[PDB]
Amino acid sequence: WSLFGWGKQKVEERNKVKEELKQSELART
Amino acid sequence: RNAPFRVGKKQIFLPNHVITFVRPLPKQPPNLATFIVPLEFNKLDLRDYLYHVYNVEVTGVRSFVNQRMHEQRHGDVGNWRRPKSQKMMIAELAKPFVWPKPPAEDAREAFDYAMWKKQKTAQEQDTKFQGIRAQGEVVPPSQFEVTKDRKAIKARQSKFLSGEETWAPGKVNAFLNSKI
Amino acid sequence: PKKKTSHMKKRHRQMAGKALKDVTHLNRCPACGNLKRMHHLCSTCLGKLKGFMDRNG
Amino acid sequence: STHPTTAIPKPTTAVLKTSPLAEETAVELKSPSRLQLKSEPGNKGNPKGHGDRIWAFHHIEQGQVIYSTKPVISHQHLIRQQPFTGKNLVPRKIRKDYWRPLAMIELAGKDQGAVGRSVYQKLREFKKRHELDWANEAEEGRKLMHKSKRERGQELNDQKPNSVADMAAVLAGAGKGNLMWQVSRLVKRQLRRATVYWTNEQDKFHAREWSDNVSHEVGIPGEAEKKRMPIRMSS
Amino acid sequence: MDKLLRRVRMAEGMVARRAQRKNALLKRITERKQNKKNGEAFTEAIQQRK
Amino acid sequence: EELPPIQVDENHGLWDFFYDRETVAMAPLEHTKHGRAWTVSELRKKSWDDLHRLWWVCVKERNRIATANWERTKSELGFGLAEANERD
Amino acid sequence: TLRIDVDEKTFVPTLFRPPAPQQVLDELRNKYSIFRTRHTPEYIAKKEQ
Amino acid sequence: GPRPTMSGATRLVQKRRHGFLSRVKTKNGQKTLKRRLAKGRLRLSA
Amino acid sequence: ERKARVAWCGSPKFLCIAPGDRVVVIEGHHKDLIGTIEKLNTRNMTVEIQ
Amino acid sequence: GLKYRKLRLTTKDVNKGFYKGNRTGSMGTHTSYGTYKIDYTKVRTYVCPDLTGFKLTPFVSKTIRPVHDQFPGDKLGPKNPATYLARWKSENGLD
RNA sequence: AUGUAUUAAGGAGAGUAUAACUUAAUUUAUGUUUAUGAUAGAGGUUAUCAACA
RNA sequence: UCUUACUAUAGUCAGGACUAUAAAGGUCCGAACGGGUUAUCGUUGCAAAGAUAUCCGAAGAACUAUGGUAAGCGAGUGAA
RNA sequence: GACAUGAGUAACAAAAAAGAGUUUAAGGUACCUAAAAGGUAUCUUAGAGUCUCGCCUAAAGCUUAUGGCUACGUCAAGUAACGGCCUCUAAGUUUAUAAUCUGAAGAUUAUGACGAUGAGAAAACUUUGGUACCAACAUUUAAAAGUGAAAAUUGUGCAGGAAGGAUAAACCGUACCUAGAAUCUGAAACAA
Ligand SMILES: [K+]
Ligand SMILES: [Mg+2]
Ligand SMILES: [Mg+2]
Ligand SMILES: [Mg+2]
Ligand SMILES: [Mg+2]
Ligand SMILES: [Mg+2]
Ligand SMILES: [Mg+2]
Ligand SMILES: [Mg+2]
Ligand SMILES: [Mg+2]
Ligand SMILES: [Mg+2]
Ligand SMILES: [Mg+2]
Ligand SMILES: [Mg+2]
Ligand SMILES: [Mg+2]
Ligand SMILES: [Mg+2]
Ligand SMILES: [Mg+2]
Ligand SMILES: [Mg+2]
Ligand SMILES: [Mg+2]
Ligand SMILES: [Mg+2]
Ligand SMILES: [Mg+2]
Ligand SMILES: [Mg+2]
Ligand SMILES: [Mg+2]
Ligand SMILES: [Mg+2]
Ligand SMILES: [Mg+2]
Ligand SMILES: [Mg+2]
Ligand SMILES: [Mg+2]
Ligand SMILES: [Zn+2]
Repeated sequence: WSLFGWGKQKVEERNKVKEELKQSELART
Repeated sequence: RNAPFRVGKKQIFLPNHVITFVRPLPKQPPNLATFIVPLEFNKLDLRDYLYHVYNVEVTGVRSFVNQRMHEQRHGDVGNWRRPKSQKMMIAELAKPFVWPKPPAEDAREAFDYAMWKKQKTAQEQDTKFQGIRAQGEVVPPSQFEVTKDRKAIKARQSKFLSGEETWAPGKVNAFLNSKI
Repeated sequence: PKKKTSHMKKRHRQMAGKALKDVTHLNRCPACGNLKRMHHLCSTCLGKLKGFMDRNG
Repeated sequence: STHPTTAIPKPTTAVLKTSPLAEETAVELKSPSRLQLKSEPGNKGNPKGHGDRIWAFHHIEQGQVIYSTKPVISHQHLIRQQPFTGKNLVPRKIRKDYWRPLAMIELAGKDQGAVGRSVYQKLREFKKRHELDWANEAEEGRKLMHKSKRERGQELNDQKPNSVADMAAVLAGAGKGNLMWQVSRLVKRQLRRATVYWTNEQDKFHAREWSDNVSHEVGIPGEAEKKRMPIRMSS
Repeated sequence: MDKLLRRVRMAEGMVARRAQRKNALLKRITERKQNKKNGEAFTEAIQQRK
Repeated sequence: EELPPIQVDENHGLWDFFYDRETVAMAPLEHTKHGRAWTVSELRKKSWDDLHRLWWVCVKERNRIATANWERTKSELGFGLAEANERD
Repeated sequence: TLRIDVDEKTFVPTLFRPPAPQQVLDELRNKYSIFRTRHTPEYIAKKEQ
Repeated sequence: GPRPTMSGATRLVQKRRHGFLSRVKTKNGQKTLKRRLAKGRLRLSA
Repeated sequence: ERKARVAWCGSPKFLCIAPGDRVVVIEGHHKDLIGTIEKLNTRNMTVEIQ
Repeated sequence: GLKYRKLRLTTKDVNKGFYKGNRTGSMGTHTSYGTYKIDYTKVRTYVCPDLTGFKLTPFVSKTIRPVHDQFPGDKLGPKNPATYLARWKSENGLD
């Protein structure tokens, strides 16, 4: 995830990267 | 069917122009509408275009050209050139038109303003750091914003010193089969 | 200059008696106990008292 | 030398509270003038018709205002009514594409021009005390003293809202010795009738309150001929 | 007309030759910028190995 | 900034430049909810009156996109440009 | 667009009048382009002359 | 020594003396353009 | 490099491996690990095994 | 006299008779008095039809997958003048 | 650098899906062979998962 | 686009004094402007020709601006 | 090409000049406080402003040019309160035409075209040759007076002072800088 390749994406692509970090945080607990 | 003005004769059926309606300036009256138009547009064209396409009568038109800065073809490399200029047109409307007020930063969540603001801040810091370097200077270590790694090493420092935690040697620095 | 100065003679000129002198004229503030310079006011208590006399007077 | 006032509460001669600092209303700080106690003062030493109408022009982008006795303005009005507010902020001339009529004040009496010349005086004097001696906007309202000399000068040019409030005050009796009063001295006094024509109905709301002797109309004579339609609120 | 066809074929070749010169240059500018971006990942793996 | 607002006509021609009459731009999630472009094969079955009318429907749509792109940046609403480039 | 409107056929060829106003053909292609391959019989005749 | 010979210089003289039309319309100017064109210059004049 | 990453499963434009296939790792620390493909990126020719 | 002089001259850089238009088109003629008379035969108008009741939009639902036309055994499939004529006789023979 | 083959007018400006090139800036069709090729799925922007003519 | 001469179109010269003139003078004192007499400073200078004072002309063979013409076998221009 | 020496040296001195408060944003420290946060004070970076003092001032001020590696939301039918474009021409230019001359290139004369530093109707509504001329100098003149322009009147001196044409609102320019305090030329943030 690059700083510049983060705004040139759609919220669809950006929301999936947030969902991936969410499931990763749940697995750590 | 009768326009308030005198229409031309050269008919254009499939125009490829893109007209942009921009927000007015703060102190401008509500009877002034500003548009970004093609550089080949003329005052007569805007009058006809607004009436026959949007049904908007105008009493007068103002036009000014905005020049673009001279730049190198590839930013920092290449020959020096100048992009095409921008043309803005301000039409005097017969009926006033008022723009809505921009949403508040708390209501822009439909656009993901939170994530957009974080990225914008990081881009601003990056251009500021480059400006300091462009001046032939650097940020001293005393002014580095303490990151999360620094805040974590200061918390442990207080635990070992206070006696809450007993220091022990590392166990994940290297995976040796000897384990000694 | 007629010749390039050698490493021995330039180090002499830079180090012999040019060492930074340690400041030993230090004591503690009587109001907070922080380290300060002798015969000088505490910079911490100065600003704090300077502001205390600005709110209530 | 110069003597600046302070933003303290003071009494008003008008029948309204032109400012939140106004203490009282319709206060007589001086006996009536020679023409105040006159049912019909006339233009004794002025041209025929001069004073029956008073025009106000404003910059539609920056807010600079100019008062005129004729339906047009000239280069004199700009040199004599616009003080220095900063560099690149005072225009070197009048540009026809930026200056438009703001309002026109018409008195009921069609031959009492002296009443208008007085209303004109109070308007220009009030404007001078808005560009200079603006103590009521230093720490309150626009907070001109909390701004930079650049932003401060840009806000001193925006005299349009202040000008509209001056009209509501001058037409309500503001000023010492203004001929909008009519003392009978049988002692009963009242205000004279007037009509304000606006190009923008919304501009008349810069004044928090208008007097009962003024009627509002839309459209200034001469604008419809220039294909300049007025701005109405109710559409 | 035979002479009008040669006029079009000649023009089609000039524009095709111009596009190839620009495309060839652009392909090298993007390959240099991309290889430099991938080098950041190589440098990391090399620093971690040492 | 405290005057009574004027009543702007509801059927004003300039309202066709806006997607939403409160936020000039449309939310990215709703801006992507669109189909695909017409295929030449599908357009071969339309008359000049339809292709003439359909053309202008695409012009006013493009003008609506450009108007939203400009306000979204000036007002700093957030993301949505990538979603608009596909729609355009 | 609704499927019923996409599949609707409305084009009927014509022979005595062009499919669209003749003025439209000037907006589709450039009349003075050096890439024009379809010329009028008068133009070709003048070239041969 | 060098002198400030470009002080007070105008761009109307640059176009007249070194502009494109000053060269395509002369016999010696055509050579200049053809020489610079052979070398690959982008700026053929002014 | 793309053609080499799929040399064993055809060509980049004729790819005979799809998401949903069970694969086995044959390189790195996690060799002999069997998993199911979740997504497949054809630009870099990489695969995700959750 | 340095780098800036080498850039292309623009109308915003100089005065004294340097006029350069933006290809807007001639809408009339100049006079000897310094004015301009507009020729409305050169002025252009934009023919926008009535879009009331028009059901077509610039998008087609993705449930209808894209498909190209087929013309087996016809090299000039969609550009065949015979198919245009043969299709004309059957559909519209009058005009 | 030499040799072989083919060909016989060259550049620039600005703009554009930043591999895609001309305001249509990723047009629309035909034939053949498609892993024994060429040299019984998924995928129309999550695109261009096809080369030749 | 520096500079020399010429050319076309324009512009500028506080105030005072003498002289036959209200206006006729390569007249006088003296700013602007234009010169660069003398001295000092500076000399890797603020400056590859500057600073300070002093000095000279300042209605003329004057000064200035925007254009134009004339230069490199033969020499353009030159109060030299 | 890299890196030494001189050297942590010279220099940061246009004979205007500074002093003490206040405040915004971001960040760094210390304390309060250990529920994060917040508060108090201080420092760094980037700004703003108040009181006092001084310097410039027929400028180091304001408005605009030539120009511009400063920056692109700079808005005009025309006059008042505007230039260009456009019409007309000067000095000149001409790979235009004709004639002529000429080792080629080319040159000459005429005509045409182009060419401002000049001339171009009206408007606070508007569309012949001293019967002269608009070079210098002087004089007189918008009637309450004075002063400065414009234009005209009259006259003076010799050095004897253009050309030509006429007489319902497009397009281009409009931002900022003017050299003592961040922008033009001087290799540059230069005492010119
Ligand atoms: K010859
Ligand atoms: Mg304009
Ligand atoms: Mg300006
Ligand atoms: Mg086209
Ligand atoms: Mg073609
Ligand atoms: Mg020399
Ligand atoms: Mg010069
Ligand atoms: Mg400029
Ligand atoms: Mg300029
Ligand atoms: Mg010209
Ligand atoms: Mg010269
Ligand atoms: Mg003399
Ligand atoms: Mg010395
Ligand atoms: Mg003498
Ligand atoms: Mg003298
Ligand atoms: Mg030494
Ligand atoms: Mg020393
Ligand atoms: Mg020193
Ligand atoms: Mg802090
Ligand atoms: Mg004009
Ligand atoms: Mg001419
Ligand atoms: Mg001129
Ligand atoms: Mg100076
Ligand atoms: Mg400089
Ligand atoms: Mg300087
Ligand atoms: Zn202390």
